[PDB]
Amino acid sequence: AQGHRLYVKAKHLSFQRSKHVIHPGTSIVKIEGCDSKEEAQFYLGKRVCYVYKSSKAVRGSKIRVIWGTIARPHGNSGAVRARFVHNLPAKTFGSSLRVMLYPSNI
Amino acid sequence: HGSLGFLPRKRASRQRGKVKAFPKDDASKPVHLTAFLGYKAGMTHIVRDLDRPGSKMHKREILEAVTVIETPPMVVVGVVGYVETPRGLRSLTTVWAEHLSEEVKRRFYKNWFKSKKKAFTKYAKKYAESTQSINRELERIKKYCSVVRVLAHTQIRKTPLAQKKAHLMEIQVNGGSVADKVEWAREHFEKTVDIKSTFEQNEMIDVIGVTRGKGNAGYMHRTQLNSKIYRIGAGDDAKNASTDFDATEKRITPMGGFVRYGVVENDFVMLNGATPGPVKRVLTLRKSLLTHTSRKALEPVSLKWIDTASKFGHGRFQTPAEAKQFLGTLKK
Amino acid sequence: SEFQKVVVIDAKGHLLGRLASVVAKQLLGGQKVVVVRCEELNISGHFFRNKLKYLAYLRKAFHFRAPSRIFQKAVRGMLPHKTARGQAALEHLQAVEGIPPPFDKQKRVVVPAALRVLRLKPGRKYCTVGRLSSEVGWKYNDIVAKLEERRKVKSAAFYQAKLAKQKKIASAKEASPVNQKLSQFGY
RNA sequence: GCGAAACCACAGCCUGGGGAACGGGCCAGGUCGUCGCAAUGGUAAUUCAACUUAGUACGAGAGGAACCGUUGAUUCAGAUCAUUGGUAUUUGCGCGGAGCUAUCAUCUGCUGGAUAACGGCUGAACGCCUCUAAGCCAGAAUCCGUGCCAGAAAGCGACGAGGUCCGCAUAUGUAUAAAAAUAGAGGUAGGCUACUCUCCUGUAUCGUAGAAGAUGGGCGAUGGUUGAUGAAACGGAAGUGUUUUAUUGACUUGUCCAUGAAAUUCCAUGUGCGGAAUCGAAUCCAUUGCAUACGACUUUAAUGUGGAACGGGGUAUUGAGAUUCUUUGUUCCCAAGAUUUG
RNA sequence: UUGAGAAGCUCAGACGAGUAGGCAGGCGUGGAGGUUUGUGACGAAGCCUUGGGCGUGAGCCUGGGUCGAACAGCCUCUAGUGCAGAUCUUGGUGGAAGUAGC
RNA sequence: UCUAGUGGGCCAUUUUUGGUAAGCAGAACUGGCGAUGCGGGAUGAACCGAACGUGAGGUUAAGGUGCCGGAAUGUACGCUCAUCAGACGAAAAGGUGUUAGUUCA
Repeated sequence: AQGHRLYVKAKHLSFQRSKHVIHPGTSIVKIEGCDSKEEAQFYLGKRVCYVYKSSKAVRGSKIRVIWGTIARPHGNSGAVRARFVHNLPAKTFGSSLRVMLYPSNI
Repeated sequence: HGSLGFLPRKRASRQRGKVKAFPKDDASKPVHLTAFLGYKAGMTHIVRDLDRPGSKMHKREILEAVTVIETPPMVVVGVVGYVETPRGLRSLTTVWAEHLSEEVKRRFYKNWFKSKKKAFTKYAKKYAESTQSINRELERIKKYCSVVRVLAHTQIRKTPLAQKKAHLMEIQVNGGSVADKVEWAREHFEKTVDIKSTFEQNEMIDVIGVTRGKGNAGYMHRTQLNSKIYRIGAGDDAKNASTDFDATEKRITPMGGFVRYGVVENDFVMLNGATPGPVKRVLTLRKSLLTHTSRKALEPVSLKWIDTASKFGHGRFQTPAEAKQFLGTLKK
Repeated sequence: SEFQKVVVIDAKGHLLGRLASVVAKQLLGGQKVVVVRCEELNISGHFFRNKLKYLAYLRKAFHFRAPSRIFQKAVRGMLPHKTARGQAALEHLQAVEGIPPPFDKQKRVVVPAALRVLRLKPGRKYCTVGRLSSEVGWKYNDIVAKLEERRKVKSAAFYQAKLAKQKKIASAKEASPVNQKLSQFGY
């Protein structure tokens, strides 16, 4: 089944936050394989999605997606800042996100 | 309540004395049983000389508050395999004997009359139908075990006790190899062993049992220590209460049976002192955890004369038989 | 770098605090972590140092002695255990003494940021958690220190069988001409 | 059965700190059974005292070791209740059975290491020396475990004993198993080696084509993957999986060809509940004091050597008389009904 | 170019804590004069509502339900004109509590 | 020209007088809090930043980047192993406890 997955695995770590104030509009995403802020420049502007399933079979489907884009790197270790169309729920801390390769400049 | 060793005080659920610590064993030790279940027949005082170096009563006769414990020969009817695990001691598999008495099978059934009395009935079926399964279970025990214990049920039927459910205690075979322990139990499956085989009566037996319910007053399991046996009298022996000095035959049962227990018919063990728990209570006679070498254990027992004055009620004679000619001919 | 669903870590030679902080961050990152050989963890400081630390802890609570329970306590203090997120992250950690059968046949990784040989200065006294636990109440040290040889002997036999099996393909590799005909790609 | 009133900002587990109480309110923390293992606590016997061991070696001698049992005892803990004292509606005959309480009859309270001080061995620093600095041993009434008491009403293992009808609602490659140390290891011919090799991370290895992976012609090899069953071995620490396969079918990317892909004409992606007819089990229940404010607990009533009550008798009580565990006697009871889940 | 409610329209720049206190502009209620050739049994007012909308806000508009006879916008006049507190007044109803008890 | 409100204190700093076992007390001065929310300081009425319309984006201050906790388990050079480390008077000394250096040598 290794003829698929055009995307890259990622994890939703947290929102942008200070010690005591959280900003849910921007989320901190750890793209796996990206290990520094210079490698995070490749994934800037790429589409990222959160894919989950819900009980109702609305649209005749069991899966729904929240889309987003990668805006800028966060820190030195390769984490990025992502803004989603809808703010990611706080329950999705440590959940998985998919980073496509489009819009591609390669 | 000053000793917090027994505080907090809560009543022990199991009437049977539980062996919280079995004696340590080694391959050099021969394969043997460490515990034997007994019943509190009585504890009248009987005279016995004390041959003890330095004793104020060295070579002098002493009346001793001894204790007779009814001990019907225990039947080993199964085995349990114990695997040593980093989280404790786990039961690998339990291999019962093929056939079980109704009494031990009754232990499992709260009522025993319910519908079908099916205790191990299919187990008895698969046991005979597939003996190889039991062989594999035995093989698994010998291959993957360190502590082998044997299932044992009480022959209450020999005792004069209303209870029918046979008390089952997991006595541990000690000594030799694990395979040797399994082999001894397998060859002894569905077979009974007298306490005379388990204990030699010169051995110091730390009998343990549950204290009686005072009415949390009482009802707590306790472990007596430093209790050397004085005479493991067998039930068939009618000379058990007749020592060499009082050669005249007399059964261990005194006149008027036993207090709230009735007569003794099976093997018994004589031991000085008192033990927790009321009359005719299941008492765990077990090997001593420590091989204490006190002079009391070193000195042998040479019992002078067994008291057989009346149990429940009052008796002024050792046995009615001698009292028959002692008193004048009755009106009858 | 990359995550797996379950990560098994061989805690032999790993410092308690360094490994716990890495594990706690991985637990909050959404990963299931299994730490085996928790009795082989190391703590910087002499035997008497952490002895008095644990003895003072005994003076204070449910005092746990097992090495995994020591490691589980260290990881828990680095988690937001007062919230549902911290509790959920805690339940993804499985710390055990030794390597149980479900894990001795699985690959075990190590954390270089927590290894003693790469973090402690040579010649510094250290206290193993398993040895430290043995005198403070833990009583299963001898039996687990005896069973490890049985696991090692079985595992060593497996490696020899695997190495012997691999030799056939390794010889067959250079035997096939196509291995070197198109080896210009670096393979 | 009848039936208040005061009171009421609001919730309400503790240790520290929050400077003005901070606290309560902030911050940082704490199906039914069987037979067993033990996470975690608590702990007990304190002992001496007096005669030998003793007027013992040693000590001019006195003093007095080592020493060895016994006899008891100071205080406190769990207790049996046999026997005895008391007993005390046997209301049987002051006695007082059956049993209870009471050492007032009796039991009755563990033991191996690591250590403190101190004393040593080894031995530098400080050629020696130096209990110490690397270390080790001896050694406290200390500590730790052992033993005992419990067990975690939501700690576990082995073990014996719910199923059928009716209605209704309907993750993306989940790929990777010696151990071991850096004052380094692994393996190495040969016959215990010798010496070489390797590392110097997995950026590796295993797999990876197919209109989500088609249809065929095949060819090379006549074989790699697997599905399905039939399987045997190994795996105990929590084996729950590692193989060995016997075949039966396929894809076989090993390779070479012929067809089909599109107007998606630029991204959007059996299972659960509610009912019944059933089979067991458990509780209530015949029950019982074993337990007892009540709850709740323990035993016994399912067609039988059944259990139970009497007719009794024994045991003793009593001091010629009477009574009450036992009974091949009689009868009652009886496949003893409901409830509860499975 | 129509963008003269000149009380309108338009362009630009700067600034924005706030107790006492000061000054503007507004919202709502009862009644009065005028007005909307106003609304109403084909349903006024009130009330209810996880319906919708408007305003920074006070507030206002509206759908549905309930209901059954009156009521509102605008300009002006007027005042017994807006409440969470007063150990506030009156009325209703709670926890205590089926407790203390008879 | 007239016209509302106030006619205190606290934190204290600094300069400063007397002191007195020693702390401490007394003047002036200085500003702040008092009418002031916000980032930090583990938490904090007075400490470090900064003073406020509703928002988007960027960048910082004071503090920080092992985990809790957003951010280098960063780089380079040193001290220490504390069995009551350190991170925040019993204090004199003792250190067969040391690290570097200076002097005489």
